[PDB]
Amino acid sequence: SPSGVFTFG
Amino acid sequence: SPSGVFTFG
Amino acid sequence: SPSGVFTFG
Amino acid sequence: SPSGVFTFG
Amino acid sequence: SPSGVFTFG
Amino acid sequence: SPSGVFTFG
Amino acid sequence: PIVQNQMVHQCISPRTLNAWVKVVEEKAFSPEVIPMFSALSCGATPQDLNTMLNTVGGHQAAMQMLKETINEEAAEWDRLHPVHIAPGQMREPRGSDIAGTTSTLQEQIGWMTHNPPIPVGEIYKRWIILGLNKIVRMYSPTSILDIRQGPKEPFRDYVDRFYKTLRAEQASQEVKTETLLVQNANPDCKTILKALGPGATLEEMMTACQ
Amino acid sequence: PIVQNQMVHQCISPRTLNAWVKVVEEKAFSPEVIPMFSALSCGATPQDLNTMLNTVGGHQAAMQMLKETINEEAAEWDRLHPVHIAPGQMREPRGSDIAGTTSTLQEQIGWMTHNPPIPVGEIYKRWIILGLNKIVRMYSPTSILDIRQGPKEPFRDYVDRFYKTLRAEQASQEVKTETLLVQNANPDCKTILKALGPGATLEEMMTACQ
Amino acid sequence: PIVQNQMVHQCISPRTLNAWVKVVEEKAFSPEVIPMFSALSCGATPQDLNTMLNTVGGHQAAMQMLKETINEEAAEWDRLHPVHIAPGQMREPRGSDIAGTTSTLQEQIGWMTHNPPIPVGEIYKRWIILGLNKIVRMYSPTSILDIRQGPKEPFRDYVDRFYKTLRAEQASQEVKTETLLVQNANPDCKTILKALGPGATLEEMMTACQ
Amino acid sequence: PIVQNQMVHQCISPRTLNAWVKVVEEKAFSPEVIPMFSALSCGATPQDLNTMLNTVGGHQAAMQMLKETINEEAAEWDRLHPVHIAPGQMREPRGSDIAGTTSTLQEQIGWMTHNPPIPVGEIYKRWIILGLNKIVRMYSPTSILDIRQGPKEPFRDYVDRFYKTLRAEQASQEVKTETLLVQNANPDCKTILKALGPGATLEEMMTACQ
Amino acid sequence: PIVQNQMVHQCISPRTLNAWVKVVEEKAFSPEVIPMFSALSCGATPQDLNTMLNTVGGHQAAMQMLKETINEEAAEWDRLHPVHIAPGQMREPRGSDIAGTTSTLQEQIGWMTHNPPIPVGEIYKRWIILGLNKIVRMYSPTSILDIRQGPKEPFRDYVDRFYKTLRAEQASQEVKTETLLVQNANPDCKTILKALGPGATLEEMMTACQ
Amino acid sequence: PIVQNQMVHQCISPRTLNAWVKVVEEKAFSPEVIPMFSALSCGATPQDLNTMLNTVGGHQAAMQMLKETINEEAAEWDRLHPVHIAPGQMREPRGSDIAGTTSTLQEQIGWMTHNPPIPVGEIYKRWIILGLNKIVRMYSPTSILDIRQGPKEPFRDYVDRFYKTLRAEQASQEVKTETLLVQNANPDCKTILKALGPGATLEEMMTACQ
Repeated sequence: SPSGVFTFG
Repeated sequence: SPSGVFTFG
Repeated sequence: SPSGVFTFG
Repeated sequence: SPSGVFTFG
Repeated sequence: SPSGVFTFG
Repeated sequence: SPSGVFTFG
Repeated sequence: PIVQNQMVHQCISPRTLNAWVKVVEEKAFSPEVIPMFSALSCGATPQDLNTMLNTVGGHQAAMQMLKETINEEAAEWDRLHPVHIAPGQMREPRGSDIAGTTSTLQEQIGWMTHNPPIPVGEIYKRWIILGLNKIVRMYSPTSILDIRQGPKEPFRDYVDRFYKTLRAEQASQEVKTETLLVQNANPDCKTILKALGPGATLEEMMTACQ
Repeated sequence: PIVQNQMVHQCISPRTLNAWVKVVEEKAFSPEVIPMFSALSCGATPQDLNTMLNTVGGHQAAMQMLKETINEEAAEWDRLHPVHIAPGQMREPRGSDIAGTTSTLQEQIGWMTHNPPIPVGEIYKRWIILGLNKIVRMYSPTSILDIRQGPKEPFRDYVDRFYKTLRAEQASQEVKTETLLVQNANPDCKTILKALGPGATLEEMMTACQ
Repeated sequence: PIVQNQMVHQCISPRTLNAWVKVVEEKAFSPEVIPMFSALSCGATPQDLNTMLNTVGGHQAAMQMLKETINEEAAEWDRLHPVHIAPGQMREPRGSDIAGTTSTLQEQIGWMTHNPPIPVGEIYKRWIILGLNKIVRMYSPTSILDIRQGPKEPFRDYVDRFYKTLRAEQASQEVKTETLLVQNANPDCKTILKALGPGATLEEMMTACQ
Repeated sequence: PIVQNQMVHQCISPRTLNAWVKVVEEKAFSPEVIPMFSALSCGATPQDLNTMLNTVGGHQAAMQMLKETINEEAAEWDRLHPVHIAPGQMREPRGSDIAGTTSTLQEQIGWMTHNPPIPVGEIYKRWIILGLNKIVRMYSPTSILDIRQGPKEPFRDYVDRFYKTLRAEQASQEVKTETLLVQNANPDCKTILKALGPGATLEEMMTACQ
Repeated sequence: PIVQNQMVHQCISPRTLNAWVKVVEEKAFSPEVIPMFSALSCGATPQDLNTMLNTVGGHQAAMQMLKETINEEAAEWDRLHPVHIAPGQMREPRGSDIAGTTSTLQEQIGWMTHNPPIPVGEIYKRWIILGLNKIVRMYSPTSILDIRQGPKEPFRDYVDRFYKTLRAEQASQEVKTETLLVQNANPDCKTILKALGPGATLEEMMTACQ
Repeated sequence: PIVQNQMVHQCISPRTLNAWVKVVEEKAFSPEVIPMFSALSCGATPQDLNTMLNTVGGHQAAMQMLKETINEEAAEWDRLHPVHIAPGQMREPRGSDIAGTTSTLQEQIGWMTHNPPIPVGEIYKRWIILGLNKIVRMYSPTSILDIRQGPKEPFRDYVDRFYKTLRAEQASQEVKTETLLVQNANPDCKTILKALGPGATLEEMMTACQ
């Protein structure tokens, strides 16, 4: 599954 | 007299 | 003096 | 009758 | 010193 | 390190 | 306007003021301006209603006609409700008090928040809408008799023109589909509509000529 | 609308009024207008719903069809809920009261804030949405059978067109991917989709033809 | 301004500030700017009124004329209300205190929220409107005597021009339809209006020449 | 959404509704749309989340893929949390209740404001974000392997392109600078970056090739 | 800023922040920017005032001159108010504390909400306005001696230019109509103004040359 | 953010979200973006700060550099504040908890509203600003040594360019007028500035070369 796009936090 | 323009209600 | 511009009220 | 357009919920 | 720009009040 | 950009305060 | 905090006065908002000025500028006296006026003046005092009318810059023929209608309704109010000052007591409003001409904001608030309430804002709004109705009818550019479907005009577009005109002309509910809409249709659609029989719904007619 | 302060009436906002008028102007009767209507009318009284419908200037064929649907639902309400005035007591709403035609704002507030509540705003909104559904279907420009992938059209763009049309046409949930989406694809993508086998997800199909 | 929370001070809003600056920029001294000023300054302190006037960038001839009118009204106030400091006590406002020149915000709030209230904001707003009235009249581009219907001009458009000019010129209510409007109409409409007889309403005149 | 007044329901705002519709229109499925969705849906009920998703007009391939992901997560919820009605008691939510398909607003409010709270809005938002992540990855136009610095391209602009692509592709944290960023640089900058040695920071690399 | 809820701190609003940035961008240092600054900073802490000044991107010559003026006023404050820490007690503000350079937000709130209040926001705003006054004067493009009425220039337009320049130049109230305005008028209007005699009002002069 | 109602959480507003996205789009990393960030994030939780940073679509080289700076500050926090779970008790925040990576919103609210408060939002904002400072310096297009007055360039415009560059370059307060500003002036203005002598103010210099 993709890791998501929330670079911060 | 005119009937008015309130189509609804 | 001028009468003012408040047509209504 | 049509089924409506609320894809979600 | 300059007098300021507050024409009213 | 840079001094920051807060000219005032 | 008057709002719940207890019923209290609140200043008319810049958003409300701008919305009304812009709708008049953009729509003139198309029929939908009247429901917008009524919605924007929710809870309004007579003062608020006058503010809204006074902020209009153009259309001064219309605004003078409106003034005439207001004066007529004020006169009829006085004829039906005559008035015969006690220190610190609420007086009875005359027609001119309802129109905000001879009443103060404080008196208006007093009447509107009384028990039982004398809803001078709602009474005045009624008179204003009566005036606007007349203006909308006068400024209607087309008679319903002259709305006819073009040879190549989609039925949907003709029906849009037809009911737009009917709304502005403001005929009685009885007069205001089974008659003129069919008669004013083009030859091909008319033949189809005639074959549907009596009591066909608008949906059925629009489907038939689609 | 009715909001918590206790449940109290609050005037419809200029922001709400403008948002609805603009979405109708910009989107006409594309399907997404219906969820927007429902969201903008959160907590609405029948009066508020009528304000929203009355502020629409164009599309009068649609608004007349909507009026017909409302009248049908009102009649069915009365057939299922007949009513047999006590001083100071709450009366039972008829179909026309739910539609805001024969009821006052105060009566509407009374019903909506009662214990138990008679949610006349929610009932009326249901009827309005039923009417809008019919309009969205009628004004759908294309049949799902005519949405076919072009020889050079990216699969993603074809699928966008396909499900946009399917949404407007409002077929049953059962009728509403494993059948027509594959059959209406272009020769090259169809060959790939056929080889995937039964039960392939949309994600898998879109990956395959990417 | 001063609002109900108890009557408390609240900062003038960026929306209010921007609305006033923009109406002056867009409408200059067309008559409808005055009702807008009055509405935007609802509940205003003298400080707030000065803020509104001071934020205007152009039209400095007008703003200097306004200053003159304010000074005249302040002088007349002092002549009619002379004043003869007790520790912690409310002093009596002079003309310059009402205009916000020699008074502090706290003193203004004290007067406006007193029992009985000394409404210095409302008094000052009156003087400002007197000044604006003079400016609107001076900057009126056309005399009512020079508004004449063109040979091909629709009567409605002529009446719009006529009453727009009449509003700006601000003649007395008595002077301010049965006389000049008919005399300044074009030959064809004048003949029709003459035949209507005395006491014809504006609505009737506009219908007749439509 | 649910807010503090006590935790109470509040209608989704026209500002919120418009902001979401516009970001989808303007940014499509660029990665930054996901944090915006999450922020705009702060405190949202399942109903609110569905409103936001339903108001989207285009991108129906994406919205159908999202529906599939939601259905998968709902099924997995039920497998992990089976449910075995008591008068006036709170029932246990199923997957379809969390997704707002079989639950009422009142039930959603009941779960979200319970002690202890069952945060159905937060659970559903998680599933929606899982779906959006997949869409963002699928619609990423470029592989990170194909982002190479041009002969005349400033290093800063290349690094912007590189990390924009990396964000959309959503590789693992471990996979997601010391390897591919240097290898895909142009001949002149690569020589400089190689000489910096191991463990160089991005700041140091950008300074070196500036 | 500090507002009534009790006097409490509230964050500076995005509307306020944007309004100030835009007025500087659009009006630069035209005199009307100063009253706008003062109105937008109603109730401001020293922190808020610094935020407003720091958010300005251009005009850095002006902002450095402003910094110099602030430092001068801070030094004069310290000379007039020297200060000789007790656990949990309010210390006395120095010049740099008033300017928000050596004070915390909490200390600023403490001083501003004390009984009696030490209004550090109002004191700092005074210094800032002193600085802005100097900038407005320096950046005034024209001397009042060079504002002369053109041969074909309407008197109203000349008077607008004259008082716009006079406002920016900020001469004393005594120096700041009966002299230079007449002398700098064109030959035809000057002859008319001379004949009016001494003590003519601006309104009378503008009427005479209209 | 956290606001006074008692200190309570409130959702980040669509106005705040949009303002930040737009300032980054319009100003990139011009120095004034930093004070705007700080003002828009007034009262922010670590979650809110991350939302603001995550909603940025472009500039991913900068955002990766910012991430590096945050990680460095987090590591230094842990080195200076090590931590040695009790049921229902508040744990001590690590660097990653302050950055919102390993902490929940509820934990963040707990720390920020504690007595004494652990201001994790303010600590994190400090680290973010440290990172932004580095980015602003790196992306400064011009060295202060290369800002020289043109032969025909007004002194005011040169000083604007000079201090704009100085602000972005962020030299120490001591390094950051009596030296380089004069040396980099054009031949004619330099001669005038030299004659003024030592200790001349910026105002005096600008007057001299005007």
